[PDB]
Amino acid sequence: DNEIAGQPQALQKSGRPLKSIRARLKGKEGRLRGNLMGKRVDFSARTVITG
Amino acid sequence: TGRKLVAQVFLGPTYYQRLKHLVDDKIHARARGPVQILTRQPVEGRSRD
Amino acid sequence: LSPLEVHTIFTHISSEDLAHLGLNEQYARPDWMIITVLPVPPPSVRPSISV
Repeated sequence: DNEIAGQPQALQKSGRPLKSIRARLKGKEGRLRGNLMGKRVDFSARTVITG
Repeated sequence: TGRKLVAQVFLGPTYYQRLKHLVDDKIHARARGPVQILTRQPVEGRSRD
Repeated sequence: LSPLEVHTIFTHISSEDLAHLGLNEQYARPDWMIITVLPVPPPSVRPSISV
C-alpha cells in the first residue's frame, strides 16, 4: 500500500508513489474494470456506417 | 426514364465543407494481433492493429 | 510492542481456541498474519524492457 495513510512517500523516481500491488488491482486504469470485466478482444472490427 | 418527377425539387447551390476524419483512416480489423506484455491481452487502437 | 512477540503468542494459541473465533486452523491462522518467508512472484507478473 504505497499510501497507507501515514505519510511515508514511497518515492522511487522524482518523488512519485512506487507502483504498488494494490494499485494495479483496484485502479481504475488497470485490471478489475479493464482486464477482467471489459476486455478488448480480437476477431473484430469497426468502421463508419452507411445506408 | 425521363419522366418528370411529380414533385418539384428544391435545387440550389450552396457550399458544403469537406470535413476531416475520412474513412480509410477509421476502418479497423483485428485477428490474432500483437498483445501487451504485462497483461497479455490485445493492444489498443492503431499500431498494427 | 513488536511482531516476533505477537506471532509467538499466536502460535501458542490453543487449537480448540483457533476455531472459537472467525479463524481457520487449516486455511487462516493468526500466526500467518506475520510475514517470514515473503513469497516472490515470477517475472510473468512483472515487466521489463530493452532500449
